[PDB]
Amino acid sequence: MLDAFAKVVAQADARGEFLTNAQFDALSNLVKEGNKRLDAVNRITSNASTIVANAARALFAEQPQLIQPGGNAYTNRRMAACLRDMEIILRYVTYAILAGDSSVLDDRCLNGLRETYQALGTPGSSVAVAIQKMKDAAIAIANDPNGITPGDCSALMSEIAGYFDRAAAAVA
Amino acid sequence: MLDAFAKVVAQADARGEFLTNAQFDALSNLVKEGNKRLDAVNRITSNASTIVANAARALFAEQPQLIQPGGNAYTNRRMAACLRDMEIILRYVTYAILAGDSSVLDDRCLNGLRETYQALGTPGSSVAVAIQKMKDAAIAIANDPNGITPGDCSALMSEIAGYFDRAAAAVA
Amino acid sequence: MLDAFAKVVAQADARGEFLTNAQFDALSNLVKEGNKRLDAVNRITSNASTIVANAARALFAEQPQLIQPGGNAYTNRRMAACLRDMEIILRYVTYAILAGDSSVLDDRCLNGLRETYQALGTPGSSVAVAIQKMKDAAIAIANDPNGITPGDCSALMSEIAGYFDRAAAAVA
Amino acid sequence: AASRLGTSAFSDAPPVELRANWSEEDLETVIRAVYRQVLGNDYVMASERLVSAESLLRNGKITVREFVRAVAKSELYKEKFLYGNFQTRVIELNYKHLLGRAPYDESEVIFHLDLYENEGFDADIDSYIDSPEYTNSFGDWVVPYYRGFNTQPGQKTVGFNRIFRLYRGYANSDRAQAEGSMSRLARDLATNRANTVVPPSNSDTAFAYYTPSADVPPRACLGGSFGESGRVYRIEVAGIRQPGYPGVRRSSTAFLVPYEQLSAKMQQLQRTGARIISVNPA
Amino acid sequence: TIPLLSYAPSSQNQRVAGYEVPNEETPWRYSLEDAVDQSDIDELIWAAYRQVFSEHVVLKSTRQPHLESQLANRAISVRDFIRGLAKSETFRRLVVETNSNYRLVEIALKRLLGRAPYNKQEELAWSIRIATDGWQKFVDTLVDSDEYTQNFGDNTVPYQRRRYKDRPFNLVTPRYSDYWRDKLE
Amino acid sequence: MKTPITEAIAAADTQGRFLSNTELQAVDGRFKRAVASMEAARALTNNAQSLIDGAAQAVYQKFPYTTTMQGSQYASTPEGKAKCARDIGYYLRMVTYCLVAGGTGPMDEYLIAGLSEINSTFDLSPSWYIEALKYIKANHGLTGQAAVEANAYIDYAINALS
Amino acid sequence: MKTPITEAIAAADTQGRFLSNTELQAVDGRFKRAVASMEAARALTNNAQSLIDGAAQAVYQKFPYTTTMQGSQYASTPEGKAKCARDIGYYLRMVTYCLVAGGTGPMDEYLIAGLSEINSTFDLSPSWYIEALKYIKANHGLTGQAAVEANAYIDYAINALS
Amino acid sequence: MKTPITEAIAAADTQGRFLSNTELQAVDGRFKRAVASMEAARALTNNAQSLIDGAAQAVYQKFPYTTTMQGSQYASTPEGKAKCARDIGYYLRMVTYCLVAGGTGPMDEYLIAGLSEINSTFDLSPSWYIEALKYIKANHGLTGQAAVEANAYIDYAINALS
Ligand SMILES: CCC1=C(C)/C(=C/C2=NC(=C\c3[nH]c(/C=C4\NC(=O)[C@H](C)[C@H]4CC)c(C)c3CCC(=O)O)/C(CCC(=O)O)=C2C)NC1=O
Ligand SMILES: CCC1=C(C)/C(=C/C2=NC(=C\c3[nH]c(/C=C4\NC(=O)[C@H](C)[C@H]4CC)c(C)c3CCC(=O)O)/C(CCC(=O)O)=C2C)NC1=O
Ligand SMILES: CCC1=C(C)/C(=C/C2=NC(=C\c3[nH]c(/C=C4\NC(=O)[C@H](C)[C@H]4CC)c(C)c3CCC(=O)O)/C(CCC(=O)O)=C2C)NC1=O
Ligand SMILES: CCC1=C(C)/C(=C/C2=NC(=C\c3[nH]c(/C=C4\NC(=O)[C@H](C)[C@H]4CC)c(C)c3CCC(=O)O)/C(CCC(=O)O)=C2C)NC1=O
Ligand SMILES: CCC1=C(C)/C(=C/C2=NC(=C\c3[nH]c(/C=C4\NC(=O)[C@H](C)[C@H]4CC)c(C)c3CCC(=O)O)/C(CCC(=O)O)=C2C)NC1=O
Ligand SMILES: CCC1=C(C)/C(=C/C2=NC(=C\c3[nH]c(/C=C4\NC(=O)[C@H](C)[C@H]4CC)c(C)c3CCC(=O)O)/C(CCC(=O)O)=C2C)NC1=O
Ligand SMILES: CCC1=C(C)/C(=C/C2=NC(=C\c3[nH]c(/C=C4\NC(=O)[C@H](C)[C@H]4CC)c(C)c3CCC(=O)O)/C(CCC(=O)O)=C2C)NC1=O
Ligand SMILES: CCC1=C(C)/C(=C/C2=NC(=C\c3[nH]c(/C=C4\NC(=O)[C@H](C)[C@H]4CC)c(C)c3CCC(=O)O)/C(CCC(=O)O)=C2C)NC1=O
Ligand SMILES: CCC1=C(C)/C(=C/C2=NC(=C\c3[nH]c(/C=C4\NC(=O)[C@H](C)[C@H]4CC)c(C)c3CCC(=O)O)/C(CCC(=O)O)=C2C)NC1=O
Ligand SMILES: CCC1=C(C)/C(=C/C2=NC(=C\c3[nH]c(/C=C4\NC(=O)[C@H](C)[C@H]4CC)c(C)c3CCC(=O)O)/C(CCC(=O)O)=C2C)NC1=O
Ligand SMILES: CCC1=C(C)/C(=C/C2=NC(=C\c3[nH]c(/C=C4\NC(=O)[C@H](C)[C@H]4CC)c(C)c3CCC(=O)O)/C(CCC(=O)O)=C2C)NC1=O
Ligand SMILES: CCC1=C(C)/C(=C/C2=NC(=C\c3[nH]c(/C=C4\NC(=O)[C@H](C)[C@H]4CC)c(C)c3CCC(=O)O)/C(CCC(=O)O)=C2C)NC1=O
Ligand SMILES: CCC1=C(C)/C(=C/C2=NC(=C\c3[nH]c(/C=C4\NC(=O)[C@H](C)[C@H]4CC)c(C)c3CCC(=O)O)/C(CCC(=O)O)=C2C)NC1=O
Repeated sequence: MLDAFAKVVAQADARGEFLTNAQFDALSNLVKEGNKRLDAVNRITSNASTIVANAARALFAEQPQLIQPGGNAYTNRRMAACLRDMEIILRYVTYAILAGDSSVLDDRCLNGLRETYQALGTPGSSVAVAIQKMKDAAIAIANDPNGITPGDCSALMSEIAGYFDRAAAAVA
Repeated sequence: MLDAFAKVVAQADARGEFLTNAQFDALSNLVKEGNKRLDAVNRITSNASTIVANAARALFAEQPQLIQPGGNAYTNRRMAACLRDMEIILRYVTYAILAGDSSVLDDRCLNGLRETYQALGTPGSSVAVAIQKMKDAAIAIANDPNGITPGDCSALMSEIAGYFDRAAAAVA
Repeated sequence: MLDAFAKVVAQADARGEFLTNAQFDALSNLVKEGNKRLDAVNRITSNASTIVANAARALFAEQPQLIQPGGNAYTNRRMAACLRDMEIILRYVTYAILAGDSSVLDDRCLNGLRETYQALGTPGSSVAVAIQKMKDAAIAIANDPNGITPGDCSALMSEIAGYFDRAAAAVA
Repeated sequence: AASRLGTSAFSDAPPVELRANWSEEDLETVIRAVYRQVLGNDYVMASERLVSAESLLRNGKITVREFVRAVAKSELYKEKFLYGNFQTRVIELNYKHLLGRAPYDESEVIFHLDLYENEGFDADIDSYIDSPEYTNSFGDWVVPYYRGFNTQPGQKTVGFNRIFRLYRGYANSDRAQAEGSMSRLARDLATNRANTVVPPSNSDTAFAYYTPSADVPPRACLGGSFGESGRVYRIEVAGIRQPGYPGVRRSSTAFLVPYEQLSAKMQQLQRTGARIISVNPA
Repeated sequence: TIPLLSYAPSSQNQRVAGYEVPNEETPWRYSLEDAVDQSDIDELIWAAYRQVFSEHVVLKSTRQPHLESQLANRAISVRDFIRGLAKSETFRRLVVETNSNYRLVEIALKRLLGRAPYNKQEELAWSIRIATDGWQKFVDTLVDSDEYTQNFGDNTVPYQRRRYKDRPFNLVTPRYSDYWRDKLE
Repeated sequence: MKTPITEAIAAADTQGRFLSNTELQAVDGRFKRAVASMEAARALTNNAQSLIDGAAQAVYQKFPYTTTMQGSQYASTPEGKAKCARDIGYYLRMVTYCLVAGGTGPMDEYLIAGLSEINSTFDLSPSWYIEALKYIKANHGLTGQAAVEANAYIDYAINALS
Repeated sequence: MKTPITEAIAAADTQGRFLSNTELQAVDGRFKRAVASMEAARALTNNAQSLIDGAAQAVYQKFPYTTTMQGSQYASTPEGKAKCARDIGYYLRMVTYCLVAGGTGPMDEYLIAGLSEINSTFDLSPSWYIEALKYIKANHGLTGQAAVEANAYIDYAINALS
Repeated sequence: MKTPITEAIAAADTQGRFLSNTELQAVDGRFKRAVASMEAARALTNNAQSLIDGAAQAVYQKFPYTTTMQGSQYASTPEGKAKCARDIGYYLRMVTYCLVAGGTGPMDEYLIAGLSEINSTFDLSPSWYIEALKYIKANHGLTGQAAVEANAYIDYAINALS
């Protein structure tokens, strides 16, 4: 698991030398916008359950063949597993947001997920659609302008979108 | 393809230094006893067919299971293959004797031999017995003191024995 | 593609009779004059590029129609091709010198060469002039004796001139 | 080299032994970790968890060793792996889940299989649980972890290769894998054959490279090959799909190519879309 | 050194497209891709020998023992086996030494690549390939042409592309033309 | 043909290059050995008449059945004896040609090529030629390095027949 | 490497044939020339430092602009002068390697292997090294057969650079 | 040659399909950009003589040391001056063809192809022409799109020579 600071340190360790002024400025930019990062992760974590539940209802309304008899989201055991996996993707994306780097997202959660779903038979494209539903929901929840001291946050919202996108593309 | 001269050059190139006086002296010794080397190669190649044939007869007399039905040198196609491989080993050993080093022998007929024979089912121990039979026959014909000018040839005889042994050790 | 020894042996094989004493002495004479042949090929090959280039410089000016627009040597590509073919002829002639016969010159070259150029649209007469200019260049460079023990190598020069003439007559 | 190989972070050991063996929170973690390792990261539903074992687990009547054995012999474990797979494959899974390694040689299968044939499965699990390896690497108070990655114990080199066949990623579970329902390390184990390491998928295209040596070139060149200057590099590929004349055939395969031609061959392979698994000198 | 002088292609059966099911005159396709048993591999090896060298000249001394062992252990592709036949010394003695470059282009194209020369201009076009690059490099590019990779993939023995109502190349082309017969009586 | 000179030339032609010093060294060695080679060839050809007849009688002695039991493959008839003389003469003539050429080229092109194919069709046992060539190798009447060259070519033929 | 010995071995290997008398003759010629070759190599390495220093000064005199004109290709700095010495040392070391190998193999494998490509990408001029090799060819201080072979290899390098 | 129209035709022919809208769009782009290129070609042909004269003097001034050394590869003699004028004119004459063809086809067909062997054998340094063509490149008298497209072709040729 690498976070942003750790990522810069690891590159600098590969090249030896000593931390350049540019790298220092980059990390200073990260810390001066840190309060924003923490607020976003707090908002997403606080509504995790409703995000997953709403996205799940939408997925099963849009693609009914999944929950029809004989489909992969049938029999109430596989339904539990599907809800579990949606929540797990959300959890590791939340980890990534707090870290500031997508290394955690690709090192544990997306590490092997593709072949897992390929072997199970679960349609990867549908999982990607579900992740995108969660993407819109979570980004809206975090970008809600009421409830906190106002200020520019669009960069962080785009970063959140980037994490969700990485997961959705890797599953599909 | 590296002969003795090429081997010396390659080591010196790795170091990046001109050949030392010692290396020059070694190669001068090689060339001053070169007639012995090429005479041995000539004698081995002149009796190649008889060498392989006699050694084959001896191998099948010592280990009758090979030529009994079911054994790996049965059905006359595998017998042809066995004779072919014996003469192939003799040919690459002859190359090695002319070159002065075992590089060709270890690169082009010994590299993957063990794995291929293991997969085929060919008994490697029996192949080693066969190549040692060839070793004694070829050593004797090359070392025959009658028919050519007298001299000392013991170093060259030890070298040819070493190469036959190398093949025997790799195949088994 | 034959050599001197092979040429006499081939005629003897057509006749079906053991090599006659006369043929033996002829080949002995050929071996007697081996060193000069080797010297000549060594000297010509060391200066090959310069020989052909120097002759080419003069050729293009003495035959301006070729380098004027609309001529066969015009454009960079066809000029490159003319240089290439001059060097090709020189290479096969050097082959012939070492062989001692013009067999190689007539086998893989000079067998339909005129027809190839005639179909291509190259003027054959100009090619003949080029070959003759090359012939003068080659006879000169081989026949500038200095730096070695002298001899009457005029025979070698005459046979080299014969090879060049054979090519020139075959292309025109 | 961590992320590509798959070992994201397996860099500590979770014991439960404490004055507060429950520790009020740590025991929850230990129970989860045992479920992840013993059941092969299977998603156990809440209703079918082994509540009876956890009762004794917090009480201290049973140690972590006893908890691991209880899960291993409970029908929860049997339904996933034991009943449904070839017996040798089950031996492989036991080695992966209980001792955190892969079979190092055929004698392992011989011994465990004979136990199963005569004594019964319960005795087989018993042998894994109380083998010197389990008693040492783990300690009746330490959840089993994949120690096969680390080489400290003393093991055949092939072990490293072989463990990467069983572990196909952090997300993966052995109930759900590319080659599942059939032996994954059986043909190789009899021949003591090494295996190329197949990296698990990570945000890029994956093509699980099966390596049956039934129809592949040998690991070595076994000749002079083309005879050009330089040795012969063996190039593997999996996803060949573009040039299907009868259907391409043997989509996953290797080619022994002389050095000078490698570049050309490479581009050809890339054109078909197969991602080269390995390029090993032969 | 020079981009090979462009040749004008002529209409031919091989160039044409045709939606035909295989005839009884179909060339027959010897594919080592299936990795057939050793006995069938013998047939495949024999067909390649029959193509690169003619049926007439494939004797014991011509047979390369190494090649026989090559195509038996799922080694270098049938294409590389063909190239090995082509660059072997016996082939150079039998074909290369007995013909001029212009005829060599035709012979090699008919046998190795399996299509007749497009026109006389193409015979000229690849003659220089033989000269500058060397015969070994000429056959290298001949079997490394994009056309070849489409025609016979890798593990398919070369065959006459489609001799539809056409004389087979082997039975219309001798080992060497009458031009070299001047050295014979 | 596989003549040392032509082999060097072909090696240079494969790489499309003017004759390098390596090839020139090789042909120089050929010329240096040619004195002994040509003297050996002269010796063998001027003694050829005795050699051919002696080899014929040698094979008749080693294989008496070849002189008695009837068949076209055998020399039971005077016509067959003529055939035997003709073929052993072919072998001797080829060896002299190879001696003068400096390589195995001549015998490979005029004899060894397809030798196995025809010696089975006409049912000429190779062992007969083997014994004849052994007689010639024992009675060639050469000495020294001349002898070594000639015997090398003879044994090349012997191994090819086998 | 294209050593004469290995060349003969490869020629026999592509045909799967035992070493014939022709190959043995070629290798014998190699060994005959090797006495002079080794003498020449010993001479060149005994004077190695003197030869490289002299060649360095020769190119400094022939091309004075290279010692003043600014540019990475020029030796207007001590490191650049070191690079000049290093490269002429490479050429001399390759010559000694080729002398002991008895062929141009080493020269082709460790040099003359895209020498045009490299000098063009860096834009360094071949003429520099050509003149340096000329000085070495004149100052080698050899006589006899050794002299002719060493100068032949140096000239091989010279014409290969062009 | 490598004309945009011709390249689209070749790409469609190797697939064996009728011209799809992709190829038609490409040729449309060629026609749309053939207004400025043809204007530039007209401009450079109408002032061709003056610009070649200027370029000739430019190369004479940049390389007076070649302008004074006597030889076949130099313009020191009046005959060589005439040759230099004609070859500078050749470069301009090809650039106009390149402008009209809208591609690099003429460049490769009338030059570039085998530039290395020519610049090695005659050793006519490309730098001579390069300096002349840079004079042309600034003094061409085009503007805007015509200028930038012409400059693109010119610098393609310059970087191709090196
Ligand atoms: C428990 C550890 C901990 C956390 C989590 C934390 C968060 C935190 N982030 C802050 C700043 C901020 N909060 C925002 C919030 C936003 N403005 C917007 O227009 C968006 C709608 C939204 C992005 C989600 C911004 C832009 C700042 C930066 C300005 C500042 O630092 O006061 C502030 C001060 C003012 C505020 O409450 O917003 C706190 C306390 N502080 C902590 O000690
Ligand atoms: C056709 C190629 C070719 C051959 C074959 C050849 C042979 C050859 N071997 C020689 C020497 C020799 N050969 C031997 C050989 C031996 N001593 C022993 O004890 C062993 C029984 C035997 C090893 C097989 C010795 C000791 C010499 C003399 C010393 C030497 O030069 O190596 C000599 C020099 C002295 C002489 O005339 O005998 C020649 C010419 N020369 C050639 O150009
Ligand atoms: C077997 C030995 C051998 C020969 C002889 C040979 C010649 C040869 N030269 C050719 C071209 C050519 N040859 C020349 C040569 C000349 N240009 C001139 O101005 C002069 C009149 C003449 C030199 C004196 C030229 C200009 C071309 C190119 C023709 C063109 O593309 O229009 C071609 C046309 C096909 C091609 O370019 O590949 C052949 C076959 N190739 C060979 O392999
Ligand atoms: C249409 C495309 C085309 C080009 C580009 C071309 C180049 C070209 N330039 C040449 C020569 C030449 N180029 C020069 C040029 C110069 N001398 C100098 O001092 C100057 C610095 C320089 C002017 C920049 C000279 C003097 C020759 C004649 C050399 C000779 O014939 O030996 C030649 C040799 C034959 C001849 O003189 O024409 C060719 C083929 N040929 C072509 O068909
Ligand atoms: C590696 C290939 C190779 C070369 C290059 C070679 C050259 C060579 N040339 C020689 C001599 C000689 N070369 C000549 C030749 C000539 N007479 C003339 O008028 C002409 C100018 C010239 C013909 C080009 C003569 C007369 C001798 C001295 C006597 C002799 O050796 O026959 C000699 C013997 C004495 C010496 O070393 O000088 C050698 C070794 N030998 C070789 O094995
Ligand atoms: C053989 C089967 C079996 C039994 C019988 C068993 C008993 C058992 N009950 C326990 C807990 C407990 N059991 C109770 C039970 C009660 N609290 C009350 O107020 C009531 C009077 C009474 C129920 C009628 C409580 C409160 C605990 C929790 C103790 C704690 O964590 O603080 C514990 C402590 C560890 C744990 O919770 O896992 C054990 C071992 N465990 C077993 O595996
Ligand atoms: C699904 C349950 C299951 C099966 C079926 C199984 C098969 C199996 N049989 C084995 C041995 C064996 N099996 C046989 C079988 C036979 N030999 C013969 O001659 C007969 C034709 C045939 C019996 C009729 C032999 C000879 C061995 C020993 C092989 C050896 O040690 O090399 C082995 C090797 C390891 C060992 O011996 O422990 C396995 C894995 N393993 C399993 O877990
Ligand atoms: C912590 C990172 C991590 C992930 C992501 C992971 C995935 C994962 N999901 C699984 C199952 C599953 N995954 C799904 C998923 C879905 N089915 C659908 O219809 C939807 C489209 C989709 C949800 C969006 C289902 C239905 C199963 C159960 C299949 C089964 O056990 O039979 C399984 C194995 C079977 C089991 O549950 O025992 C794994 C290993 N494992 C991990 O360790
Ligand atoms: C003669 C023996 C032979 C076999 C067996 C064979 C199989 C084979 N089927 C293929 C394709 C394929 N095969 C399928 C088959 C299926 N798709 C599905 O959705 C189903 C689950 C399943 C059928 C029920 C598909 C979809 C492809 C295309 C894969 C792709 O383009 O990605 C490919 C990939 C290359 C190609 O399409 O040519 C091979 C090699 N080829 C052969 O030559
Ligand atoms: C690099 C040069 C080279 C070597 C060395 C080589 C070995 C070799 N020997 C083989 C076959 C064989 N080798 C044997 C050998 C033997 N059987 C016995 O009883 C004996 C003890 C022994 C002879 C000494 C047999 C019986 C086969 C046939 C196996 C088969 O194809 O069924 C095979 C299998 C394919 C083939 O026949 O080509 C290889 C690859 N192949 C090569 O290309
Ligand atoms: C399948 C149909 C087919 C036929 C008919 C055919 C004929 C044919 N016979 C040939 C050779 C030959 N054909 C003969 C035939 C004879 N010599 C004689 O003395 C007799 C009068 C006659 C036998 C009755 C000979 C001697 C050669 C070899 C010529 C040579 O290489 O010099 C060749 C030369 C090319 C080669 O060797 O492959 C061909 C093409 N080829 C074919 O593919
Ligand atoms: C120049 C290359 C060349 C060779 C080698 C050659 C050999 C040759 N020997 C033959 C036959 C023969 N050769 C012999 C010779 C012998 N009879 C004996 O008793 C002895 C053991 C033996 C002498 C050593 C006989 C008897 C036949 C006739 C076979 C028959 O009619 O069945 C035949 C069949 C035609 C015929 O009957 O003449 C050929 C072609 N022809 C050639 O062109
Ligand atoms: C063993 C095979 C081999 C060769 C041939 C070789 C040559 C060689 N010389 C180089 C550079 C160089 N060489 C010089 C040398 C010189 N300075 C001068 O004034 C002289 C005119 C000249 C000596 C003749 C300089 C200055 C550079 C650096 C040029 C640059 O950095 O651009 C470079 C570029 C990489 C580097 O900086 O070293 C190579 C590759 N290196 C090799 O490994």
